[PDB]
Amino acid sequence: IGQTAVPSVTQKKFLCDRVMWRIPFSSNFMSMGALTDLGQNMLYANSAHA
Amino acid sequence: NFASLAPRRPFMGTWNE
Repeated sequence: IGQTAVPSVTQKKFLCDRVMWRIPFSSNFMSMGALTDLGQNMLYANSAHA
Repeated sequence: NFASLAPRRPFMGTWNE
């Protein structure tokens, strides 16, 4: 700071403490019900996917 | 969502008959 300020670089980060990352198994990431559409799309064909 | 559901009178009341 001031008129004598040295050249500088900016550093960026975040913290997100008590949270858990989430990825809903839903055709779009909204929660539209407890039983998601992808959770009830492929009860048609067996599936068994790895 | 972490799954969470339940089934949901000033003027007296008890009347199962």
